[PDB]
Amino acid sequence: GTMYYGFDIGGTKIEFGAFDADLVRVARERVATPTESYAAFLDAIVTLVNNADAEFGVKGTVGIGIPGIADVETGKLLTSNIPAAMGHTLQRDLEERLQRPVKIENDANCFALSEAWDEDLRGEPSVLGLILGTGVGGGLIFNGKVHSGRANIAGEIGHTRLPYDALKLLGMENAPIFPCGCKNSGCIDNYLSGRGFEQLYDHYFSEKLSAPEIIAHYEQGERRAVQHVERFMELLAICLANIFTCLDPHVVVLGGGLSNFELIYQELPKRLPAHLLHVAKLPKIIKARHGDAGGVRGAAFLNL
Amino acid sequence: FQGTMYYGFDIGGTKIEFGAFDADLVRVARERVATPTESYAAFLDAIVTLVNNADAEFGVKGTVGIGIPGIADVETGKLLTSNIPAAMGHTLQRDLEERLQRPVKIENDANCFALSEAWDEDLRGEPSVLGLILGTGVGGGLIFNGKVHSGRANIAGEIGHTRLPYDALKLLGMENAPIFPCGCKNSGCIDNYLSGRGFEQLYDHYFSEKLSAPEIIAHYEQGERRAVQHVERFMELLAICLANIFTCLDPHVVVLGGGLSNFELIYQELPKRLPAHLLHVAKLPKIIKARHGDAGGVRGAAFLNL
Ligand SMILES: Nc1ncnc2c1ncn2[C@@H]1O[C@H](COP(=O)(O)OP(=O)(O)O)[C@@H](O)[C@H]1O
Ligand SMILES: Nc1ncnc2c1ncn2[C@@H]1O[C@H](COP(=O)(O)OP(=O)(O)O)[C@@H](O)[C@H]1O
Ligand SMILES: CC(=O)N[C@@H]1[C@@H](O)[C@H](O)[C@@H](CO)O[C@@H]1O
Ligand SMILES: CC(=O)N[C@@H]1[C@@H](O)[C@H](O)[C@@H](CO)O[C@@H]1O
Ligand SMILES: [K+]
Ligand SMILES: [K+]
Ligand SMILES: [Zn+2]
Ligand SMILES: [Zn+2]
Ligand SMILES: [Zn+2]
Repeated sequence: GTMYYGFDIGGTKIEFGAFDADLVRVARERVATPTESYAAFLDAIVTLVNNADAEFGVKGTVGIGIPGIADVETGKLLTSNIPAAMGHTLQRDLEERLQRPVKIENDANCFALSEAWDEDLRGEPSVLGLILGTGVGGGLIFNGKVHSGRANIAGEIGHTRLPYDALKLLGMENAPIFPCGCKNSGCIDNYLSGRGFEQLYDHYFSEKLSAPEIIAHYEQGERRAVQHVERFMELLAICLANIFTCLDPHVVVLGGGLSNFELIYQELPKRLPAHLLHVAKLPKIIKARHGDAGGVRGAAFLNL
Repeated sequence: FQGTMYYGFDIGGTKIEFGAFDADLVRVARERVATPTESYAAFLDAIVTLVNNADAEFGVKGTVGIGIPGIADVETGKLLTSNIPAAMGHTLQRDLEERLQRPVKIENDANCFALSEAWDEDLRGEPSVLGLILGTGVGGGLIFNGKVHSGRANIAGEIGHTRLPYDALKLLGMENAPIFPCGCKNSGCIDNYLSGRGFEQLYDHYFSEKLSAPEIIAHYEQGERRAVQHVERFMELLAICLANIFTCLDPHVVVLGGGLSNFELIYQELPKRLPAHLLHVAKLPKIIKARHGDAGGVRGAAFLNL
């Protein structure tokens, strides 16, 4: 008999949801992520909670999915695509402002948790939730339970470096080596995300187009976009084949902005086998069943 | 009467190790034979003989669990085992079930190792354990909340067949880096770099002499120039590659097994070198040498049948 709030915080947008005691979604809000000012970042979150509390006449529970890691010892955030939040004790800061406990979990973990709880995936021995947004994130579920890892880093596939076969595709010593918000270089976060898709286009063609614009040019059969999409589909297959040789997930669920690129679901099953072991069988690869809400739902229900 | 007996096999490229464990799980037999490398019939014979002999010795029909490098196809049961040429492409489980007239369980070697190591009372309650074999190849066994994740197609933990990451290539000279062919038929898999065999191949690549890992390590201990250069390069390469793996898996405990796990310097150097390549907020896992020595494979295989 509560109200449960969830936040799904990404590099560019914050999604907010409120769910009643029967878990029905009764609020839905979206705001831009403040990426520069930490004060503005906190304000955005606090406003949404306060507004919802005023609307429903309650003090809602607060679960937040963050695009990054709260240090397991200090609580300070590493959010590679949110400069504003870097180094701050988000949980503590919010508990102060909102005068109640706050649970923080990684965004991809929340997404994976929600998607794995779907009746269709109940009973699957493993599920990998993959977010391809401003960054690349993974949530690892084994027998229905999240593996969050020794230091809340499990599933941080975005901060693994391009594998040799991917570098080969991109031209080896001539490959674009993109800087990462984690301060490393060549992290796949900057290649397979919708942002990375854009950066790869710009690197090869010297024009700053959005992912939806490139995809639209692709749909028209425009030469540069067709070349870009071929390169990207192969890069995606190579990188995910490496990850699947380590993790071998039963089901892979894709979320984030770039998960709306329908071609991915056609091309991945065709391109993965060449890069997997000979006896590998493909995982079930599906688009998010909860649309754009799995992160919010996962976050909200941390307080269940 | 003897009671229930559990047999385990650790099948390697050169030798087959057998163990029989009684109902109290005490090891009461230990046998080692050459791995038949050509004839599959000879391979099966070696295994069947050990089971039959042990059965005759103890007056029982023991359960049979087998650890082997490579993968039994999840659909066909055919083995993908590049390092066991005799068994490649064969339905080992079915063939043995016919010969031995009882069920046979087949598991990956690194999975067996991880299962045995994680069952230790001190690890049994850890939220995750990664068993890593550094031997002729590089293999991983992934345990989450005390249960092995064997994966969609029995491939979970095949970290040896992931390709060198960019930061590792950079260390090795990028377009001038040695790109070793792999038994899986890919190129640049870490199986051929971080294993004891890989350690040797890297030495040979840079120095053109085919020394064994123990020879190189002994030269290193004497401060010989080439070995010192090799070991520095290798320690950094190992840290880079494992940092990539740990950023994906973030294991609570990592247990090292296989021949190269005997190189003690690894346990000193990894904690020093990993942080630079991990995320800023990463905390190191507990990194330990195998608590069961060279026996975790046999024990893990035997106890598949517990
Ligand atoms: N329908 C779409 N098709 C393809 N790419 C999209 C689509 N919507 C958003 N994107 C891209 O996804 C990225 C943004 O990721 P998203 O998950 O929306 O949020 P966040 O920035 O919070 O991670 C951008 O590259 C954006 O252009
Ligand atoms: N004590 C040791 N110190 C260092 N390396 C070792 C040691 N013993 C074996 N090795 C190396 O480990 C590799 C052998 O792998 P091992 O685990 O013995 O068998 P398998 O071939 O079944 O994996 C070889 O490179 C060997 O030289
Ligand atoms: C260290 C870091 O910032 N990682 C985040 C990751 O947690 C998140 O899941 C992903 C997608 O939003 O983007 C980033 O890679
Ligand atoms: C595909 C293949 O042969 N992989 C094996 C792996 O199963 C084993 O665990 C590892 C260590 O023995 O060596 C190889 O990497
Ligand atoms: K994660
Ligand atoms: K394995
Ligand atoms: Zn990074
Ligand atoms: Zn390989
Ligand atoms: Zn010598």
